[PDB]
Amino acid sequence: TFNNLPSIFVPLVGLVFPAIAMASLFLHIQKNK
Amino acid sequence: MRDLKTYLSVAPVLSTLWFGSLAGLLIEINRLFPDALTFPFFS
Amino acid sequence: KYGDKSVYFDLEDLGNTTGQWDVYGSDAPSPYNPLQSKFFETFAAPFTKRGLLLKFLILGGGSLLTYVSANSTGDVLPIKRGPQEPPKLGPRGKL
Amino acid sequence: GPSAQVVWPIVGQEILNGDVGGGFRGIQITSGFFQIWRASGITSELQLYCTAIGALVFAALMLFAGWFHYHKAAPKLAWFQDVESMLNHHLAGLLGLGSLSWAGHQV
Amino acid sequence: ALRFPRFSQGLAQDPTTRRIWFGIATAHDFESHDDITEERLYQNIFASHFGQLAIIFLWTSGNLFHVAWQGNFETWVQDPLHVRPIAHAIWDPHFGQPAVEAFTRGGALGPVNIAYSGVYQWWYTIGLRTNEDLYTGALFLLFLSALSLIGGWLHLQPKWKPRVSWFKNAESRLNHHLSGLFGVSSLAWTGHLVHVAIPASRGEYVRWNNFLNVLPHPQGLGPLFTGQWNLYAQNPDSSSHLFGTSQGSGTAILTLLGGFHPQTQSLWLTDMAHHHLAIAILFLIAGHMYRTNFGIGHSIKDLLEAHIPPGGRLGRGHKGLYDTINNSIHFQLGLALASLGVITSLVAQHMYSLPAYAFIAQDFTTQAALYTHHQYIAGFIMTGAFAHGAIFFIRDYNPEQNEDNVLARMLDHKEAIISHLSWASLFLGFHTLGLYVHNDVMLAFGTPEKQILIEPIFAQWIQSAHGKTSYGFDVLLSSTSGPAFNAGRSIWLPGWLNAINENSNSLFLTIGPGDFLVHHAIALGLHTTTLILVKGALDARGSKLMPDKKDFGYSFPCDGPGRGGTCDISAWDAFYLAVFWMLNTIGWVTFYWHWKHITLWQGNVSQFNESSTYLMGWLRDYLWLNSSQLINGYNPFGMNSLSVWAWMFLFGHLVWATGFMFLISWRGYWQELIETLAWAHERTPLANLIRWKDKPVALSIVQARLVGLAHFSVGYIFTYAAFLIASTSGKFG
Amino acid sequence: GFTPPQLDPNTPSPIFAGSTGGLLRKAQVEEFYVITWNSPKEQIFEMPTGGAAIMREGPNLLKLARKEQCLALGTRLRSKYKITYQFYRVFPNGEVQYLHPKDGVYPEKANPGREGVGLNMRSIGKNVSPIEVKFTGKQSYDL
Amino acid sequence: SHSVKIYDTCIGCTQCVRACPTDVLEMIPWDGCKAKQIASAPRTEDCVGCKRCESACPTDFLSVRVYLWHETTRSMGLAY
Amino acid sequence: VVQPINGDPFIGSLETPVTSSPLIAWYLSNLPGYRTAVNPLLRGVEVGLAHGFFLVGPFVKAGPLRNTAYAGSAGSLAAAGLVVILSMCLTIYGISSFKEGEPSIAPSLTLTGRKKQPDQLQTADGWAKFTGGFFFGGISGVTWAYFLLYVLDLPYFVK
Ligand code: CLA
Ligand code: CLA
Ligand code: CLA
Ligand code: CLA
Ligand code: CLA
Ligand SMILES: CC1=C(/C=C/C(C)=C/C=C/C(C)=C/C=C/C=C(C)/C=C/C=C(C)/C=C/C2=C(C)CCCC2(C)C)C(C)(C)CCC1
Ligand code: SF4
Repeated sequence: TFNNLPSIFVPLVGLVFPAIAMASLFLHIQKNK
Repeated sequence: MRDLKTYLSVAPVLSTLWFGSLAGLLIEINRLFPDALTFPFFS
Repeated sequence: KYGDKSVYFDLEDLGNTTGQWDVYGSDAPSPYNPLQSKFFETFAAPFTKRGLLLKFLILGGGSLLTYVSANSTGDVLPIKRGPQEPPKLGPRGKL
Repeated sequence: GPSAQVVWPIVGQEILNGDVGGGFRGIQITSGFFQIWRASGITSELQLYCTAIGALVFAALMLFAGWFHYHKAAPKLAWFQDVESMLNHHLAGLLGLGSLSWAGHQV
Repeated sequence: ALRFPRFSQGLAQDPTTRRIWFGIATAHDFESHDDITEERLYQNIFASHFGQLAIIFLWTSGNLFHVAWQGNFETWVQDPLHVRPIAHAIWDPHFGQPAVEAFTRGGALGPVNIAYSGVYQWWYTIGLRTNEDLYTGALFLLFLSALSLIGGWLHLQPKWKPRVSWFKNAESRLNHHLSGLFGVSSLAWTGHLVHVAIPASRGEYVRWNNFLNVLPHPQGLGPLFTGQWNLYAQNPDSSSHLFGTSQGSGTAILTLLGGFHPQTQSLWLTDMAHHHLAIAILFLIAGHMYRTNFGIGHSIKDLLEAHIPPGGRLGRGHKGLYDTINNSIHFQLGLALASLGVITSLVAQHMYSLPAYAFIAQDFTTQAALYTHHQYIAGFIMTGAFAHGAIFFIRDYNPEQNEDNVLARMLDHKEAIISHLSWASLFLGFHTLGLYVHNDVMLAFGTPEKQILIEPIFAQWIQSAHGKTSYGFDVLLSSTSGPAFNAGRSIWLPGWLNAINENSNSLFLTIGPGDFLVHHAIALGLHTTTLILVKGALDARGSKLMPDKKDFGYSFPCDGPGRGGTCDISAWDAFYLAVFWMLNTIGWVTFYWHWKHITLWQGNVSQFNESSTYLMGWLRDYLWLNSSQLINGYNPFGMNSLSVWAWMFLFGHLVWATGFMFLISWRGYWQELIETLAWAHERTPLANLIRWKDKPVALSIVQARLVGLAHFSVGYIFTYAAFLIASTSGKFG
Repeated sequence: GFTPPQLDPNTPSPIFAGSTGGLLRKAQVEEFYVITWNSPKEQIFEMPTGGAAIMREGPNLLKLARKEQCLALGTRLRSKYKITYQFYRVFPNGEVQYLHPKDGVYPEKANPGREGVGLNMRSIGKNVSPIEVKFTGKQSYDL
Repeated sequence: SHSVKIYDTCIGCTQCVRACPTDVLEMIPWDGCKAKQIASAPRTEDCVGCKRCESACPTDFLSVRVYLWHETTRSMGLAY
Repeated sequence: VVQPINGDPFIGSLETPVTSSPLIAWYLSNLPGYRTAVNPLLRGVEVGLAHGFFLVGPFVKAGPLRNTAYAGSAGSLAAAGLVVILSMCLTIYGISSFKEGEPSIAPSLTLTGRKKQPDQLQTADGWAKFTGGFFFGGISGVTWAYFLLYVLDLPYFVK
């Protein structure tokens, strides 16, 4: 599995963490209280 | 003419005259005294 | 009045003044069939909570991405096929 | 190699005068004047010197013309604004007769 | 503050999109945040430092973890000269099978990246001979990162919240940092080198399960308490030692034999141990200097009020300087970055010459990557030191509290300083460019005997003043009769002489006229960067064109087209143009380094000594020639391992050109263009439904300047990294 | 309490064949700065939104984009055509704020009835350094 | 938005406000000069920051002075 | 017929043949972007279906595995992924632009001057229904394009 962990983490990190991060940060930008 | 000499004394005309004279000086020195790296007189 | 001769500052109708117009926003009724519309309503009402839609989208998409990249073999992406070639010895021996 | 410029041997720049060819040391020009001159049937250097002198003459003539047409007898605005005659002349008289005279040279 | 910037309600009350950029860019400018105090400022700084330490330990843990997991370190330990380091494996799903085949190095079952960071050499020199060692180290550094994080969290809570009177305790802090953080720290490093690294070099592995039993020296601490310290320098690995095995090893732990280890061409671990020990004594003694809660010591305030020279040359001396530094965080930061940049350049200049890691001198890409790295880092740190001094002179400098003092008398003759630095840079640039151009011409005229070649007699004199007999000056160390040679005749000079005279290593290289000329180019660069920065810092408060510049702050675009024009008048813009000149200077430094060293390694020092004296040699014999194997990293017919470096080379070219967009083009053409774009989007059907929330605007002038410099510097750095790494890796000499 | 606002009525607008520099969505959610002027004759003038317009004999009315547009127009009017002008600010709610003279007189003639604000009774060098106002909302120039 | 300030060195030449394209400034009476008038800046909300005012202030350095500050939609000069 | 928008010359647009014509305005008015009267869910369904096919187009034939046997399947998979991302960005758009319950920010007027009802698409729940329709329609259009590439491969071009 250790050879299969980059295949799980690189698509996880470099695509989802941009999804999560850029989405949440765009929401934090476009906010009002 | 006074004004022609006033123009000849202007900065660019006098600059090109001065640097043409100077350049001819250094040119003729580097033709008469070419290829000079060391001052050999009283060396 | 906005419709007078070259008058464009009806102070009461500020929408016509500022340009607030549905330039192509037809208010014509639903041209779809009612039955397929009800079908889509009942089959897409799960995607009505934008927050739950976003959580589902992010989590399920990341899960499917990890699943594809973990279950895919080297036949569909050469990085998992591996070298399948002997390694070249670098310059100066290997250093 | 077509060459039309030679440098003065002073500071080692005489290396620029190279083996262009023709028993001649100079700079290989890339202007195509030699090609024109073969197309103009020059076949000499006398013709080129005469052309240079005639061109110097026309340069002095144009200098006198600018002086005359500003200081001595300068056209007023009705003359430039007559663009009809200007086009009639520059089409027929500059470009027409110019191409005709060059066709005469070419023939 | 209502919108995303919670720390500035002036940017939250900005309907445009400038607020996003300025909430990114001022996020860490706490003393400009709205409705804050000095307490909150220092406390946010303290928590930020905790976060920085957490990131540092995390990044080191990532390095260790990836070298242990995806590396070949256990193979590198055996045959280090002929086994390639491995930074980390690569899973790039865009890769084609030729690229999967080419990037498989170091005896790996998959693609990998070669560690051009030297971490292999430095971990191997300090013990750490297994992957489990690196795993334990990475886990411990992860624990340390979590420790820093919880520390910075709790030190923000109101119960554990230090007051400004605690941050300003510049004597207890100095004593503690000196004594512990330097002296005890280097002492603990010696206690590693003596207990672990030297035994790991001498053979046996000394680990946590057995480090209490293993005597580091066969007579444990008797020699130390009895004063017979010479018993720790008895068998100093007498010249036949293989690093990592007991053959030709010894028993010493602390020596001053100097020179290099013959196998590794690196410094002796016993020398490093004795070194860190000695400087530990010095720092532990110096950290008992400043006055604290125990009645003795110095008050830096009175040390400064006492160092006022009678004669009024300096005027009021250093009076009122403790209060203007301790209150001013920007002054502390500027002095800190000054010292840090100088010692970073020192790290570079001494790691290339005096490598302290096993088998890092003989590998040739790490020794260049590290030097280039630390020198660009030093240049940036130095620009930042000056920029923070400028920010101090604007924000934190009180001219009344330090009237007529060394600092006030300094700002007086700012015109003198600026003019004489201008003179130095103008002189150097004129002359040295003239000489490089004279030599360019003299080669272009086929007369290389007419070149201006000045032998660097002074640097050659210093070299011969250290034991280099390649010139024949015979002065103070090459003269056997000199008392300096007689003093250390029996301590270090045999090793140091057979090191410095050995023309294979890289300390005190045989220098020539090209070295003179490029050293003067370096002086031009340093004096000019210094000119730009000093001029911005001293004209930060004002000048004749803008005397109330302190009221506009450190970073502001301009003052308008009035008064002739005021583009790039702020001290921030001085920093800006100084970053340009800094990149230029470090480029000269690292070009000089890389060419001298690649010619030494290849063997043809004559290439540099003949071609470095005229710029077309650098353009031909350094850039055009060493870029042969790089740009062929991927041809129309196949690729090789240097494909990534060619792609990075072109990527850096691309951003270095994109910066010219933000620099050459300025704001107004883009605002008008965005106005047209906004018209089109608001009148384009099916996109009228979509309306922005932040009104789009072209980038502010200071912003776009910063962005152009970011692209410019990223391209500078990535391009030269690609070129350096690929040229030194395409051949390894 | 000496000059009342004018409360622009439904006046005609200039003859103009329409441009793209006009009112965007800023007017639909924010102010849009109507201007009113009074022409002696039906003459032609450059619009600040690009293009040529034909002002009408008598009162005119233009709702262009913003303050600088109407004030540039009015300065060109007053200098080139020698004509009195006054412009407003029309929020989307409905209010119409009068702005250009705010006294019936242009802001060059120092006519009494206006209170001086943005007025620091000192030379420009006698402002305190930022350290003297560190950690305070007043930046350098409001004491 | 921007913070325009008029200092007491003003001679009352009315160029600051005759150059200002956004009606930010206005001359008021004063007793500190031969012209008996000084400029004031009430409508700083309409201030774009173009510094045409201080490109026309004929004094030692300046009397009118524009300080760049919180930029809003009207100080940024946006028609959108 | 380039007279200005609604004959209003100081609005930044014109009623040229491209914008305001019997054919092109009709086409832009009877498609699911501008059906302000019908609920946004059917609109989003139509939109998502169309864009799902439009995205499956340049993923099977143009892509990293276009020449392989995994061209259609993996290309449709990438198209569904892009569709999921488009619904994602649409979702953050609906969250960021309008909060929960405000009235519609759409114009309540038309060219003819009728005080029409505002487009409930621009509301929070309306845009959410539109996003749900877009996601459903897009995944459905992706799989239907895959189905048509599977069972009806011969009439379409392979090249
Ligand atoms: C289309 C071009 C392309 C793309 C997209 C990639 C993509 C990738 N390559 Mg690259 N690569 C390419 C071409 C490309 N490659 C080419 C042509 C070559 C030469 C043959 C290589 C050679 C190569 C090597 C040698 C390696 C990679 C690696 C990687 C992976 C890095 C892991 C990651 O998630 O990074 C995450 C992104 C970063 C670390 C970038 C940091 C800087 C960002 C921009 C700033 C972030 C801003 C802020 C702080 C954070 C806020 C959140 C943010 C998301 C907005 C990634 C999958 C590595 C790998 O496989 O390890 C896993 C690796 O070692 N590639
Ligand atoms: C600043 C850098 C620099 C330096 C130091 C030099 C230096 C030199 N160059 Mg190089 N050169 C440079 C830049 C530089 N050059 C650049 C930028 C270019 C490209 C434009 C060139 C192109 C170039 C060429 C192509 C050549 C040189 C040559 C020379 C030599 C000139 C010797 C000579 O003729 O002087 C002799 C002295 C004079 C001309 C000055 C005479 C002054 C008069 C007589 C007044 C003094 C008398 C006065 C009355 C006082 C007397 C005392 C009493 C009365 C009080 C010298 C080694 C030449 C050479 O021989 O190379 C080795 C040569 O061929 N250079
Ligand atoms: C900086 C200005 C400049 C310079 C230094 C040159 C330099 C050169 N040109 Mg170029 N050229 C220029 C501008 C310039 N040109 C422009 C703006 C035009 C467009 C009209 C041309 C058109 C042009 C042509 C067509 C040719 C050159 C040639 C040449 C070379 C020979 C010079 C010559 O007079 O031969 C003698 C000149 C000619 C044989 C040209 C014939 C006359 C042309 C076709 C039209 C007549 C001009 C007309 C009255 C004015 C324009 C009318 C209007 C309706 C457009 C030399 C490299 C010639 C060359 O490369 O030969 C190897 C060549 O064949 N040039
Ligand atoms: C002896 C007690 C002691 C010790 C050990 C420390 C330790 C530290 N303090 Mg200090 N502190 C103390 C007492 C102490 N403090 C007291 C009494 C006060 C009272 C006011 C403070 C107030 C204080 C403040 C206000 C701050 C600190 C900070 C720090 C941290 C500095 C950042 C860092 O790690 O770089 C350490 C750097 C070095 C050890 C060496 C740097 C230079 C050497 C010479 C370079 C050359 C060798 C090089 C390292 C070799 C590398 C080779 C290879 C291994 C890579 C560090 C953990 C900062 C921090 O991070 O907050 C937590 C901070 O902001 N301290
Ligand atoms: C190759 C590019 C280049 C060059 C030549 C220079 C040159 C200079 N810069 Mg730098 N600079 C550059 C790029 C460059 N810069 C870039 C990209 C930036 C970023 C914006 C800056 C930012 C910058 C700042 C911020 C500062 C400088 C300064 C200086 C001057 C330093 C003094 C010195 O060495 O001058 C010696 C003279 C030269 C190098 C000029 C070389 C040309 C020769 C000698 C002229 C003679 C040739 C010929 C006879 C003339 C006739 C030509 C033709 C008309 C026929 C000098 C003029 C500093 C300064 O002014 O200090 C005084 C300063 O403060 N520059
Ligand atoms: C702006 C400013 C700032 C900053 C600045 C800077 C950044 C600076 C830098 C500086 C630097 C960076 C410096 C350096 C210096 C150096 C020196 C001064 C050196 C010396 C040396 C010596 C003295 C030596 C000796 C010796 C030798 C020769 C060798 C051997 C040994 C012996 C020891 C014998 C501040 C904040 C402060 C303040 C404000 C202003
Ligand atoms: S331009 Fe300056 S001096 Fe003239 S009136 Fe205005 S503020 Fe006074």
